[PDB]
Amino acid sequence: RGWFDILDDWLKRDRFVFVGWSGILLFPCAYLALGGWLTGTTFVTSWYTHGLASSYLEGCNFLTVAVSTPANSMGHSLLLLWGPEAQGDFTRWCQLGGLWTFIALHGAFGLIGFMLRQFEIARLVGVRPYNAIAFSAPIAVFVSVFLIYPLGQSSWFFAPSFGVAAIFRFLLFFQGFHNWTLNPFHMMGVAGVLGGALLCAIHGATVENTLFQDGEGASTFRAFNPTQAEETYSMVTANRFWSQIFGIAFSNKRWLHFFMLFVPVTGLWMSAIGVVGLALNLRSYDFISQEIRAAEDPEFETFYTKNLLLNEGIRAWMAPQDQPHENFVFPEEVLPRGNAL
Amino acid sequence: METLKITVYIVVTFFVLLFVFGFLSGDPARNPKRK
Amino acid sequence: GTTGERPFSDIITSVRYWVIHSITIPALFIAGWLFVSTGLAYDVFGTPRPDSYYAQEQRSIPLVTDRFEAKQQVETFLEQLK
Amino acid sequence: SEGGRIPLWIVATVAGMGVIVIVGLFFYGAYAGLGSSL
Amino acid sequence: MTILFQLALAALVILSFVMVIGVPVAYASPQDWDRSKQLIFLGSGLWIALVLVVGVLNFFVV
Amino acid sequence: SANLWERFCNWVTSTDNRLYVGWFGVIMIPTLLAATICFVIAFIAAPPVDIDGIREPVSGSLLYGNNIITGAVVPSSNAIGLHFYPIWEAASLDEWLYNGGPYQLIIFHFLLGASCYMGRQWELSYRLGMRPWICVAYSAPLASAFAVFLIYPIGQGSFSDGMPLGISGTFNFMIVFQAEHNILMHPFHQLGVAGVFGGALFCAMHGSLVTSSLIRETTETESANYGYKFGQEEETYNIVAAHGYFGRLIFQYASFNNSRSLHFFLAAWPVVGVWFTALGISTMAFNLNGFNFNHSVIDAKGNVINTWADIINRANLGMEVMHERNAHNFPLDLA
Amino acid sequence: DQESSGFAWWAGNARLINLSGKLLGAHVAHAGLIVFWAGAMTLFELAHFIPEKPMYEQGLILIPHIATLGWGVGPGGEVVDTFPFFVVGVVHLISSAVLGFGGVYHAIRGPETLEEYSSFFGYDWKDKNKMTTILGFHLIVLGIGALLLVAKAMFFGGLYDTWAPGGGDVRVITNPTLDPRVIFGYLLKSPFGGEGWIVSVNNLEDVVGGHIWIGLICIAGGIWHILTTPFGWARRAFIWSGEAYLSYSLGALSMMGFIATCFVWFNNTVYPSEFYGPTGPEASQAQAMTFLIRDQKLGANVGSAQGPTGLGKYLMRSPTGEIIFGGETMRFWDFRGPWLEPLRGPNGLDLNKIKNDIQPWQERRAAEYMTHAPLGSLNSVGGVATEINSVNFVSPRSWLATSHFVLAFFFLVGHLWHAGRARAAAAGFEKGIDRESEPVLSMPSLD
Amino acid sequence: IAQLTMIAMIGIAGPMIIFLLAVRRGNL
Amino acid sequence: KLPEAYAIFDPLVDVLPVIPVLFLALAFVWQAAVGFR
Ligand SMILES: CCCCCCCCCCCCCCCCCC(=O)OC[C@H](CO[C@@H]1O[C@H](CO[C@@H]2O[C@H](CO)[C@H](O)[C@H](O)[C@H]2O)[C@H](O)[C@H](O)[C@H]1O)OC(=O)CCCCCCCCCCCCCCCCC
Ligand code: CLA
Ligand code: CLA
Ligand code: CLA
Ligand code: CLA
Ligand SMILES: CCCCCCCCCCCCO[C@@H]1O[C@H](CO)[C@@H](O[C@H]2O[C@H](CO)[C@@H](O)[C@H](O)[C@H]2O)[C@H](O)[C@H]1O
Ligand SMILES: CCNc1nc(NC(C)(C)C)nc(SC)n1
Ligand SMILES: [Ca+2]
Ligand SMILES: [Cl-]
Ligand SMILES: [Fe+2]
Repeated sequence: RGWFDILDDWLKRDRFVFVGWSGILLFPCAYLALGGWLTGTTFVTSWYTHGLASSYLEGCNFLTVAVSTPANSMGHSLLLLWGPEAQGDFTRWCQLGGLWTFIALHGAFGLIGFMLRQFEIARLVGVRPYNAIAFSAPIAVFVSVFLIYPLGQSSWFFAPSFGVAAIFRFLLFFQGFHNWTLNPFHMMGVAGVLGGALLCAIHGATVENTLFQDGEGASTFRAFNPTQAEETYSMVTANRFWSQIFGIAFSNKRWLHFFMLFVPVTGLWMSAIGVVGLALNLRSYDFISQEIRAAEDPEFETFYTKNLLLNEGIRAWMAPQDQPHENFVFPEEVLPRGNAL
Repeated sequence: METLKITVYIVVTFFVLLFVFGFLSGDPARNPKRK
Repeated sequence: GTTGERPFSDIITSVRYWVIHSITIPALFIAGWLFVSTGLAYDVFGTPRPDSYYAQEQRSIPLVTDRFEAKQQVETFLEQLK
Repeated sequence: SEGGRIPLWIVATVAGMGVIVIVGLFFYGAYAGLGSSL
Repeated sequence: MTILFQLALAALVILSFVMVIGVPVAYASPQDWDRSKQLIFLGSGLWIALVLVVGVLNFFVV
Repeated sequence: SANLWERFCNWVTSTDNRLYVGWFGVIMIPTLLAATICFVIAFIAAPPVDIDGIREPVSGSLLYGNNIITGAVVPSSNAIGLHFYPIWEAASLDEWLYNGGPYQLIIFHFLLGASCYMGRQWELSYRLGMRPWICVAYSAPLASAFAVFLIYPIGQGSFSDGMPLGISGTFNFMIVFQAEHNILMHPFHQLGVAGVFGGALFCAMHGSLVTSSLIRETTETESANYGYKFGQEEETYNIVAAHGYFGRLIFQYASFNNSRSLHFFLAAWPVVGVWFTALGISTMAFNLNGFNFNHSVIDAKGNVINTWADIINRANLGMEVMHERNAHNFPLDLA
Repeated sequence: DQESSGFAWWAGNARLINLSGKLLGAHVAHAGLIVFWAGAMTLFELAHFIPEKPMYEQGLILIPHIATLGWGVGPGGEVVDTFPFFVVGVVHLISSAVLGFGGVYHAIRGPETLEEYSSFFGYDWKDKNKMTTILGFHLIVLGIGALLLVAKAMFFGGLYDTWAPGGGDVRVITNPTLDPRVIFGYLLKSPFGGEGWIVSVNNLEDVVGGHIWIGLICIAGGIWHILTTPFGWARRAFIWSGEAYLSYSLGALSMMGFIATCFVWFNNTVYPSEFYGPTGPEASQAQAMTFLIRDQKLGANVGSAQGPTGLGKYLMRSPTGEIIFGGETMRFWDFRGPWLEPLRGPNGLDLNKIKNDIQPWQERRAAEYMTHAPLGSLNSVGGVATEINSVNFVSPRSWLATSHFVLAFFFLVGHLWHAGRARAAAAGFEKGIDRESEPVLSMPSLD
Repeated sequence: IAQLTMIAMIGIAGPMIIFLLAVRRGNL
Repeated sequence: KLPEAYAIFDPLVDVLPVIPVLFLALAFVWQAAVGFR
């Protein structure tokens, strides 16, 4: 009909790599995000930013490389290539960690585009959008952790830097400063991811070892009807198995599969809320009743008190080279340490 | 206390025997078809 | 089970393909190589050369300390180098 | 000049060794480069 | 003696390299391994003497 | 009587039992009841345990000041090391509860039973005519409990270094581990998180794809679940419509159409990844730790240029330098 | 002959389950790869081996295996002649070619089956006798081998005895413990702290003696199987198939793999700390030694020194009363070693000897072992995870122990997997539930 | 110095002994 | 080190160890050539 319906027509055309309206947002960003990372990982440094070598060009390997966050001076600045900081200059932009907000913000839109895609492709193919609902979980994580979190802190500098090792310190930091492992929401988080990786494994095996024989071969893979018809595995047998070894067992594939969407998506949603709270530093650091008894009584010791001491060490020994803008100077005598070590 | 050791030992033997003399009892036999 | 695109299999096998890419691929490679080996990359990304982290004596870090006059501050850090 | 002529199994084992070579060059670079420790 | 040793030892390597790529394609294409059952036999027999050569000859060089 | 023992063997092995007490079960059921019963009592009422063998009792039970999150069953003493400490090895229970006796009684019975639990996951599959291997999926989580409760201690020379039985006690095991082994920088742990992250990921993928491509048989105001009856002949979702959507999300050949290949992958991934994570802990149990890139990148003069690998070392030092305050008398931590 | 209408590609080798001949090439070609390695690696080690430098500081794991059998070494593990190393290396490397030949031959030229090209070699998996017999042959070959060691030690030279009276040295064992009460005593030993089971072997007599018993007991069973068939239970108990047999040998290796992991990690005797590194406990012990030694020279009374917790900076007591080293090292009070023994009394570490009988060679031994503990990273950076780069080292004891736990493990999975398959294969359902006769469907509802 | 010379040959050797078979077409 | 004479083969022996791995590899070159049957 008209330019719009013709533009549409073209886009929604069934190619090898489906474009679609969504793609107009997804691909530009998704590629720029992936690109910026791969660029910095090998070329840009984090010297003027964290006093750290961070690229292959400097000597970092796949584990130590990363696109580090901007200085703390930048604050929450979007750091646009043409903004008051970089001032149109590219190299400076690179040295001020402009590539971080670049990867961050771009990838961000890229996750929007992608979920939209699922939504758009779903609609066309005429299937329900539970693949999109599910993907809300990963958005939440990215949003709360790479955006909401540092937005609550002093600046982007405390957001996780893009890199393998550069993420491990994000972990160690959270333990040490937020005592994150003791947070009810993080726990739910793991219960879900850990519990989700269980359903995955357990369901998979239950199917492969509860299959009907539809072939004469040993390699039963070929014996499958790409074209529906009968259930390829004995749902009835599976039920009896678990009902006798675990005591409880599914018996409604529709539910068993919905459960599998729920468990890990709910988990990640919870782990997110926990962090949205760590933004304001509203952490789950201590148990007051414990601290009070530990103060008055020197002989009271729990695995909890023990941990808190581990945190003190993490904070004292790390803070210096981890928060350069603070020009920390901790005399050897002030450094907490046990005996001998 | 030297008693408990004895008892415990007895108790564990029982079950461990029950276990060996179990699979020994022609276990392959026990199953749906070919046996 | 199909769309317009010419089945990769056919292409990755066509002598035409290799006749083209035996030229193109190494081309791109040698280029990037030179990008690094000519020291150009160091300037495109303000990345320090093994002899440009600190000034000879100094052992302090060139930490950017304020957003707006940052670019200016960075330039001065390059000053001390040499 | 299309239609499969370069036998696939050769495209692979050749593009294959080709990767073990470049990825291996990286592993060597780990005991010599800047990422060294010496 | 020495070069004589480096000859036997060095040739013994090239025969192996050749022998190794050979025997395979040999039993492989049944286009013979009857005429080559002759070749392989000479390579095999030859090899052993060589090892024995380098063997005994080692005690004179090192 | 067709013969008592003949009968007994028929019951035990009977596939008509609500819960299949198997041959492996005859060992499982008792060991697991002991482990469980001792634990519950310990966790609620056990008194302080001199975990580090330095006469500095760590109380980890509810009645002694702990709450669910902090409370735990503390590991046997370090004075004990790897020695076997059965109750009949103590002058009294008072002595046994002080040196962390309950810990061994529990880990040994549990590990024992949890294995038979695997042996059982095979047996029942046999008595029912189904293919084995499910028990092989369970070999991963088990191989972990083993790594964390026995291999690591054997390797380190003491049960006191095994993971405690409690929430916070576990975080302790982790935080310290990291300090002494730098696990986050070890290939095996990474494969571990790939498997777990991945698992959860795939678990969500499958779960959604399927649930979203279910054939309509339900009302607009009726649970979409009712559209399935236990003991159906044909499938309850359009695996062809599922593949149709997913193939377009990414691209066709990058999508499953074979439910069997799908489900194999679905099981294979996490189990394989966790197998490595378990081998990681079992490996770092002999001090072959993660990559040590401390002071790798250095400049033209010799100055040390830090990488994120270094910022990680500081955080590790904090942990090293503060764990077990009073337990060390010498320079190097070789235990 | 064999293709997809056998098994799937990635399960290819299972297509040889019933082609005895070809299935022989595999085993003969494979056994070639092991000799090839053993040989090719030894020369690699020697090519890098530096005489005047610890073996453990050179990433060696074969040369130290030879050294233990008393070869190319002398006083204290000093390397005398590198010839036996070069020899053992080249010999194997050669035999690899011989075997490899046969392998390749039997798998691509010779008979694809054996039963006909000779009924003696051809075999039938369910042939309880052929099986019991071939097993019997191998049970003898292994038995001879066990004696091949007893010989090298008693007649041909000896073995490296670190406990050597005059101090570690190659010694000829001419008095193997044959007393069954003792030999087999080891098997009745706890596997926990102190009583260590097999790994507690601590002198060459028992090692040699014990091998004497195994060699005989082994060949005896080799003949017995040659001359027999499985009884009744032996038959109504096991599964008789190509896979089932594999499985049984899989679980067997797994178990030996774990036992090996602990041997190289704990044992001091058959794994001399002189060639491998100092044991885990041995190194923690040495730190205590080192500092009790140091501070004592500064005028400190080790016997009465009180540490932070009030337990005893240098010396404390074990749970059963013996005097041991203090500190976290209290967990390794079961460590025994040439260098440390002369300080032990009837009640453990004697305060008088510690006070004036400590010898310099011991001080530097303790120092050496202290600074060579089995702690290191994947990229080989010796020390604690927080250490700095410089000392490139990872104890051979760490390498060996980890590699073999992994292998040992995966093999236990291998066991479960091949055993699970064999049981379903036998009864016959390893390919799916009979759509028609679905077993579960004939059973009452547990409900 | 550069015994990469070695590897290289013994490296194209493996694929060669099957390629020549792709030529002499037979028994793969 | 390698006995004085063989020294010329030092480099050769430097690569020998890795060969075994190659076989596990070749088996794949093969199947690919024979079109994964
Ligand atoms: C469901 C199915 C799942 C399937 C999963 C399959 C997983 C498969 C994992 C396979 C293999 C793991 C292999 C580990 C190899 C380790 C090699 C190594 O340790 O090699 C060590 C060497 C050496 O490192 C070097 O170590 C060196 C020095 O040591 C020393 O050397 C110096 C002199 O040179 C001095 O003498 C010094 O004192 C001494 O200690 C220097 O410090 C160097 O600077 C340092 O770079 O390694 C290097 O350089 C290494 C650079 C390494 C990057 C490594 C990544 C490793 C694993 C990644 C897994 C990713 C998974 C992703 C999954 C995604 C989706 C699933
Ligand atoms: C590690 C040892 C190993 C061994 C000994 C074998 C042996 C065998 N396999 Mg496997 N296989 C292996 C690993 C191994 N395989 C691995 C890792 C995989 C997964 C990729 C497979 C997948 C597989 C499949 C899918 C199939 C086999 C089959 C076979 C049989 C094939 C007969 C044939 O067609 O020859 C063909 C041989 C050639 C074309 C050339 C190979 C030459 C080899 C022998 C040597 C190369 C080395 C060197 C050049 C020789 C020098 C020798 C020296 C003395 C001079 C044979 C008995 C087939 C079968 O089961 O048939 C019943 C089959 O279908 N295998
Ligand atoms: C590791 C186990 C092994 C086994 C079980 C076999 C089994 C068999 N082989 Mg090989 N073979 C092997 C390894 C093995 N071979 C290796 C490594 C090579 C390469 C060197 C060969 C090369 C080979 C060839 C070239 C031929 C066989 C043949 C045969 C079959 C002969 C049956 C017959 O008709 O009567 C023959 C009776 C015998 C072969 C037994 C006599 C063995 C004597 C000659 C040597 C014993 C070895 C050694 C010298 C003893 C140690 C002495 C000590 C002082 C050091 C038989 C099934 C033949 C065949 O295909 O038949 C159908 C054949 O032509 N094999
Ligand atoms: C090297 C491999 C080897 C293999 C595979 C076999 C295999 C076999 N042998 Mg045999 N044997 C061997 C070496 C070997 N033997 C040697 C060296 C000797 C000389 C002593 C013998 C002497 C021998 C005799 C005298 C007999 C056998 C018999 C048998 C068959 C027994 C079936 C059975 O139920 O066993 C499984 C064993 C049991 C079910 C018994 C349970 C024992 C419990 C108490 C402990 C199990 C171990 C424990 C859980 C962990 C280890 C503890 C540690 C302290 C040992 C079987 C096919 C029997 C047969 O029928 O021969 C024709 C028979 O009577 N063998
Ligand atoms: C000790 C002897 C042993 C023997 C003789 C066999 C023999 C066999 N096994 Mg098996 N297995 C073993 C141990 C053993 N296994 C162990 C310890 C495990 C636990 C992991 C398994 C798990 C296992 C599984 C899960 C399966 C088999 C299968 C098979 C059959 C496979 C046919 C084939 O083509 O190979 C296949 C070989 C390959 C496809 C090669 C790929 C190997 C990958 C997975 C790992 C490579 C590891 C290496 C270290 C990595 C280096 C990479 C490099 C780039 C650096 C065959 C009869 C299959 C079957 O159908 O059995 C009836 C099957 O599905 N096995
Ligand atoms: C190194 C030490 C080795 C020690 C070995 C010690 C062996 C001790 C006993 C071996 C006993 C064999 O014992 C015999 O096994 C058969 C099964 O095969 C049993 O028969 C059993 O199985 C069938 C099914 O197959 C049942 O219906 C029957 O009720 C049951 O008893 C015999 O009742 C039992 O007496
Ligand atoms: C049947 C729907 N297709 C499909 N495809 C894929 N492909 C990967 C690579 C994610 C396993 N996964 C799923 S969910 C297990 N489904
Ligand atoms: Ca060399
Ligand atoms: Cl403490
Ligand atoms: Fe499913």
